[PDB]
Amino acid sequence: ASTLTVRKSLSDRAKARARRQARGRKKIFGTVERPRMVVTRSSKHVFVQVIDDVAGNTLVSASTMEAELREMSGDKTAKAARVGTIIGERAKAAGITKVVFDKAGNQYHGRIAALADAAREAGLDF
Amino acid sequence: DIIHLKAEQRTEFGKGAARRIRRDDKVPAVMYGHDHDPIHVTLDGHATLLALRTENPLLSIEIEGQKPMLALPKDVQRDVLKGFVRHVDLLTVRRGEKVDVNVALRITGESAPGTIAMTEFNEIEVQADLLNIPEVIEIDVTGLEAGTTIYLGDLKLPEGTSLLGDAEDVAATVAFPET
Amino acid sequence: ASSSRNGRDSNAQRLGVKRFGGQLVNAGEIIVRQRGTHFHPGDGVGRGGDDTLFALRDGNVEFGTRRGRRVVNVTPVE
Amino acid sequence: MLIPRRVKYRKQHHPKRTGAAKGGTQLAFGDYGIQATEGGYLTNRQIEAARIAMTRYIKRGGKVWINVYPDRPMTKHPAESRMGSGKGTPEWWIANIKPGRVLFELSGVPEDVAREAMRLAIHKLPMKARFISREG
RNA sequence: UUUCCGGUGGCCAUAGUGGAAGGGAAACACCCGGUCCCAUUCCGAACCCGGUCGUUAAGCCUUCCAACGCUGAUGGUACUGCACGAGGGAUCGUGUGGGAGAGUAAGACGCUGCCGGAAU
RNA sequence: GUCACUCAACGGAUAAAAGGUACCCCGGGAUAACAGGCUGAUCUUGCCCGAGCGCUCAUAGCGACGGCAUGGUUUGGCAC
RNA sequence: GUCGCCUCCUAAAGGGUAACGGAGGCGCCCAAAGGUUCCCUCAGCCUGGUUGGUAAUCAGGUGGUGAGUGUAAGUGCACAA
RNA sequence: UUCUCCCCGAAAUGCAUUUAGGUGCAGCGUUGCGUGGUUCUUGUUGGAGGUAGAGCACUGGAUGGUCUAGGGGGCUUAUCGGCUUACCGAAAUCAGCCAAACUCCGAAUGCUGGCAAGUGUAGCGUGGCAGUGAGACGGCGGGUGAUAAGCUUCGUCGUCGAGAGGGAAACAGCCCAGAUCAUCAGCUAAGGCCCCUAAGUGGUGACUCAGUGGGAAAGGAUGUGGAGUUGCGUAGACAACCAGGAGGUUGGCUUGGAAGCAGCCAUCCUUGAAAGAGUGCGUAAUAGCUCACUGGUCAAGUGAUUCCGCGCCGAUAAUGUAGCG
Ligand SMILES: [Mg+2]
Ligand SMILES: [Mg+2]
Ligand SMILES: [Mg+2]
Ligand SMILES: [Mg+2]
Ligand SMILES: [Mg+2]
Ligand SMILES: [Mg+2]
Ligand SMILES: [Mg+2]
Ligand SMILES: [Mg+2]
Ligand SMILES: [Mg+2]
Ligand SMILES: [Mg+2]
Ligand SMILES: [Mg+2]
Ligand SMILES: [Mg+2]
Ligand SMILES: [Mg+2]
Ligand SMILES: [Mg+2]
Ligand SMILES: [Mg+2]
Ligand SMILES: [Mg+2]
Ligand SMILES: [Mg+2]
Ligand SMILES: [Mg+2]
Ligand SMILES: [Mg+2]
Ligand SMILES: [Mg+2]
Ligand SMILES: [Mg+2]
Ligand SMILES: [Mg+2]
Ligand SMILES: [Mg+2]
Ligand SMILES: [Mg+2]
Ligand SMILES: [Mg+2]
Ligand SMILES: [Mg+2]
Ligand SMILES: [Mg+2]
Ligand SMILES: [Mg+2]
Ligand SMILES: [Mg+2]
Ligand SMILES: [Mg+2]
Ligand SMILES: [Mg+2]
Ligand SMILES: [Mg+2]
Ligand SMILES: [Mg+2]
Ligand SMILES: [Mg+2]
Ligand SMILES: [Mg+2]
Ligand SMILES: [Mg+2]
Ligand SMILES: [Mg+2]
Ligand SMILES: [Mg+2]
Ligand SMILES: [Mg+2]
Ligand SMILES: [Mg+2]
Ligand SMILES: [Mg+2]
Ligand SMILES: [Mg+2]
Ligand SMILES: [Mg+2]
Repeated sequence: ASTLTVRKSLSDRAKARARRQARGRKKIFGTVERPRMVVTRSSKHVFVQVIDDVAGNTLVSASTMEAELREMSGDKTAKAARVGTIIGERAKAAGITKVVFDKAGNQYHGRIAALADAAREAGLDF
Repeated sequence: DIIHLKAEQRTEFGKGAARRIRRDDKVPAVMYGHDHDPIHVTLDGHATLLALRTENPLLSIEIEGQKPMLALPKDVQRDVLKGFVRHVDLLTVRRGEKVDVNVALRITGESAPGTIAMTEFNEIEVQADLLNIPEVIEIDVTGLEAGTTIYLGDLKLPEGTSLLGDAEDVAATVAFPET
Repeated sequence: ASSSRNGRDSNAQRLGVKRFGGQLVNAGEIIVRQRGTHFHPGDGVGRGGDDTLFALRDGNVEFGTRRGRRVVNVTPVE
Repeated sequence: MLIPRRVKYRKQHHPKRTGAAKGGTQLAFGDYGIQATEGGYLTNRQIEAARIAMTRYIKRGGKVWINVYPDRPMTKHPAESRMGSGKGTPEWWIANIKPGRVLFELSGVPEDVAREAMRLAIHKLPMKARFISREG
């Protein structure tokens, strides 16, 4: 469900995030060679999916929602780094190697940056 | 009242076919409704003109193979200089039912010689019943002068003829002469 | 007598689509000369300094819509 | 004399005078009216003459509508001059009349004297025109 | 497998706008802080960080409303390629092909892919 | 590699250039003056409408505003 | 009066198309008004507010392009160019 | 600028020019060599568009209505405040409109690809030799000009140029048709068939009576045929012909006179089977003559009104009929 225009009556923070996400997506686009890693950073969780934007499907994905990580005691940044390591491992399993990072309207910092560096250490070329 | 018109199937379409029909002194018509596919027919020119002399008449179209069916002329394309009917849109009506139509406004009132009544509209969209179509809607401005104006929400409309158009705009105006 | 304050005009620039839909093109072949992006660069199409849309790869030219934009794509040849 | 307050371009191509009336073929304000049966150009002087005739005949009662407006400027080549040296200066203002166009309308007047006033007006126009009504 | 919901695309209003009613299990969100990375051309509003108590009031979600907007035939008309014809002239008509725009009936309170969630 | 031209008459005759000819001299009707021809804006001669003026009385006689043409003799347009 | 260049119309929905046809511009400017990266959304309107007025700055509401674009015009650009 | 025949066969455009009647390059001709369906036509299939038309979303132009900020005029009288706002009025809004340089829209054609079929021998490359670079008119779409020109300048097709033959009275540019030669054969095209003049004073049905045909406008007209719509009509219509065609009332501002007739109006009432403060003619001013309306002998159709076909007037220069040859 995408509609170009930012939905009116949306909250101010949601509109700001949607606009920033759109302007990043303006140049970010995932192909089979370099799929697009999208990280949605909700207030309590981060959900990462590697998407082939040509076909419109997700190849691999991960999130803090996984039961193996729900009870993994740690700070938000540490949990995001664990998610990044997991998603890098799954990308290696699927044979992705190189991706393009889509911050999805958020600043590349904090939890998002920790997850990105964790994936880089796991072995993703980006 | 019901006006009966004999019609037969029309199958040739286009400007050439329409010209040939009008030279044959018939008139093309398309009859459509809310239940069936549009039917393309041709009518007798003289009979169509006689029927369409009045405004919003209830017509019954008879086709030899088919059965008579009830319609109203919703859009009549007439010639501009000559008065001939060039094309008819017939909208089918389900006998016992309700319809939206236009009824003509006229002035039948007299005021002081200084002021003259004026109509702000030719027709008003009035939701009436089939068997009682108001031929004319009449408003009387007698004994009223100066700059009084009449909107669409105060009319002596006949029974069963509800107003569908907007009631927040003027319909009749009386004002001093063309000074 | 009189005179005209007009009579100046610029040389013909010869804009417009140079390769229409389905036409086979080579890489780098110019597809449309234009001022501004009446057509945006689509897949396999690059946009130059003067908004010329050219082919980034061999294939067939198609005109389409990408999101809300009129775009020109070059489908790679089968 | 109807002259527009301003126009975007004072020197324009001659208006197309082909085809029937694009719009305004039906009475919209008055009860009776003049309908042009032939196309042509209608200058502001002719419009004013016809309006004066109608108003003067109908005296004080009734009201007149001028449906058309002479907003198209017509230039004139400078007199006694050879061809060339640019377009001329606007000299006439016209309205583009096509067959079926309603030019003038009248209301608040009995039909017979309305007809006579329309006849007076029509005898001032440069194209054929007829008296029309809302079928009475 | 299904239902519901959160993300991420595609079509880009038949999806919007406005009104009404109802919903939160996970989730989303507002919310609570600012000690820490970081931040405000002032402001922890925002960005960022730390929590998930509180709250479905709003976002979001579900149902309903053609009301504004949007979509929209058939037939006819305008125009028109070709071939002719008629007027003193503006210009007009016909044959043979194509054929709108406006308007009319009507449609429509979105459609569809992938991933995840909680239950089945 | 770069510089020096309002070479602007901007594909840029010379680095360097204004006038007079009724004293004039040596292809074009491709092009003007005269006449003819076309056209008819202008001119001209009529005509339609009838506001008004004519004690009264539109039309004895006049004719405002507008409209339609004739003639080709006026000034022009065209350059056959 | 004009002569080179640019934009629009004429130009008859590719391109091209003449007249002493109709409109305007150019002979620059900018060390940022270039490159890149991230962020932002205007004009107008309504309401409230010291000086303060139609209009300075501020607040809330509305408002999708009608603002803006170094410079003409067109094509673009609110995903912002 | 001098002999012949055979084959093909232009251009009068673009660009540049101390250039505009010159010239270079390209376009178009021919020819050698090479390449062979690449050209072209039609169908089919797919593209980009913003013209015609249309529309009013935008930008301008615009009519009327509603409504109104705000300006003008007054007074009570003003510092207000009120009555006014019977005046003006941006904006907004409703309805009808306008646009080469407006567009929410949007053709037909044209252009350009794929495919298929058809096709003269078309297309292309590369050499030799050119000529041309003053065009004309007609159809269609436009600019300049005045709705002008056998005008001027473009787009496009045709002919002429460089094209004889047939038609157009004659008549480069219009229509038919592209002449290899011969023929004292036939069929046709455009156009024609009374005679000039080849073929019908053809057949059948309508219309015209103007010599319209065989030039023209606004406008005007009981011309004439046909097709409607509609009022009245043997309760007896329209004409024609005998009686009532008038009281109150010389209705009022006029004007020595407006009594029914100078101009402008409420556009009434009555003795009654019948009538208008009143329509023509008359008239200093009233008189009166005479009509719609009422009886009757007669009485079968009249009175409007619209559209269509063909005609009429408007119509009008100078050597001689003289605008069918
Ligand atoms: Mg650039
Ligand atoms: Mg550049
Ligand atoms: Mg309209
Ligand atoms: Mg529609
Ligand atoms: Mg349509
Ligand atoms: Mg030069
Ligand atoms: Mg030199
Ligand atoms: Mg001397
Ligand atoms: Mg000499
Ligand atoms: Mg000459
Ligand atoms: Mg010559
Ligand atoms: Mg001469
Ligand atoms: Mg001579
Ligand atoms: Mg002369
Ligand atoms: Mg000349
Ligand atoms: Mg010439
Ligand atoms: Mg073009
Ligand atoms: Mg074209
Ligand atoms: Mg040229
Ligand atoms: Mg030959
Ligand atoms: Mg147009
Ligand atoms: Mg040459
Ligand atoms: Mg030359
Ligand atoms: Mg030349
Ligand atoms: Mg020439
Ligand atoms: Mg030429
Ligand atoms: Mg020509
Ligand atoms: Mg012209
Ligand atoms: Mg010529
Ligand atoms: Mg020659
Ligand atoms: Mg020839
Ligand atoms: Mg010949
Ligand atoms: Mg001949
Ligand atoms: Mg001959
Ligand atoms: Mg024969
Ligand atoms: Mg023949
Ligand atoms: Mg002879
Ligand atoms: Mg005979
Ligand atoms: Mg005979
Ligand atoms: Mg005669
Ligand atoms: Mg004659
Ligand atoms: Mg005549
Ligand atoms: Mg003859």
